[PDB]
Amino acid sequence: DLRYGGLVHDLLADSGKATPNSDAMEDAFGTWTYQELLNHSQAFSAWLDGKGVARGERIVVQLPNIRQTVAVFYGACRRGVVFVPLNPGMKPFHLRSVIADADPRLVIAEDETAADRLRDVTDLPVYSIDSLWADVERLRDAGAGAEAVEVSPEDLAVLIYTSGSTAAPKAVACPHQQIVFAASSINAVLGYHAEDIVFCRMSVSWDFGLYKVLISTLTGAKLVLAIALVKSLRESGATMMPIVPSLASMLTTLIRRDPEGAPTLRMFTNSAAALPQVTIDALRSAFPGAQVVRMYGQTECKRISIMPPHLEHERPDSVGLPLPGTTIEILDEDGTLLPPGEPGEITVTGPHVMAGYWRAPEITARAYRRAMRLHTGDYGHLDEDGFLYFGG
Repeated sequence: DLRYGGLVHDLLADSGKATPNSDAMEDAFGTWTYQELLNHSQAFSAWLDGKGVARGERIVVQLPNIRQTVAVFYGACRRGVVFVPLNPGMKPFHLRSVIADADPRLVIAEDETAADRLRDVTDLPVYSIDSLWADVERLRDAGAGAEAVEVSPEDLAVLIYTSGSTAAPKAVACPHQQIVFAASSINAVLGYHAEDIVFCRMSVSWDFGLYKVLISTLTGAKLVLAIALVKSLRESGATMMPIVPSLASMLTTLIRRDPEGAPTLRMFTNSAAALPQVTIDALRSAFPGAQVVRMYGQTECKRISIMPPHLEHERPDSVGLPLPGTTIEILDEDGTLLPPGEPGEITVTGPHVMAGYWRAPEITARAYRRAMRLHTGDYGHLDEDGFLYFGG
């Protein structure tokens, strides 16, 4: 089940052929089937071609959770163009630094006001998503962009900026194969399937939401890009919901106000940060059919460990087992393998370890070593069974 040597947009091409008429993406404004998503992705690729954006070049994209952004992502992958997603709400000087570090060919904004703000901070061409969507639709109607082009599994597909306002710009450089591999590996543990409906309140510009786009696409599921939270869940038929502590507490607070519940929910997946016992309990009480799944990871390799769903009640202090096909080792000060029970630096090896930081060899050399071993700067230990824990 694990995917090696893969290309990101092949996930879309596969599902576009296998299930063209299932629903792939719903946002506030409408729904696309897998066929529609592929059509618009191809059209967006022809637009890139029309603008002369070539293999290996970057585009910076600052867009909300809408179908168009997923088409931008895939259409760019299909041309070997590098997707550099940004959160709305960044401050001017922060934008200037990140954009210049990304060094793109062009910039896509949410609307004209946002595009004017972006023009203050770069001289590159900035395009409103609405304006340029008119062209993409014409291109779609003409059947443009169906042509494949040479893209290597080793080509960069995404830059994920992890640096805050107060930091030097720093992005993880993510090639196609690692991305596909990590999506297949996460999914081998979590088991999304074609009949799932994924309710995603997370931004698809954060790798958390991005991989919900990938994993839905890998498996044929439907992704729903989102106070009336409980109703939305129930009425969408939501089965899988990625969460963060803050979103989980809000959900348990809201559910008391709504005794109709959301019985279709079968799994909550938590990355980001420790979910406290009380929230866990409250979720299970409100959705007794739903598993509450712990995970740990960093952007530098997408994800490190997942507690298998069937073991959700066990080893409360663990953040789970390594992703299938990957290795976690605990190293001493001198870089030597520690035995079980012993505290050390959590290190990681495998086909998910990303390519380093974009154009920052020095900083990369200190995290990525020998590179093939990621040193996380987190400390913890493994038990005999291979489960991961923090500290000693």
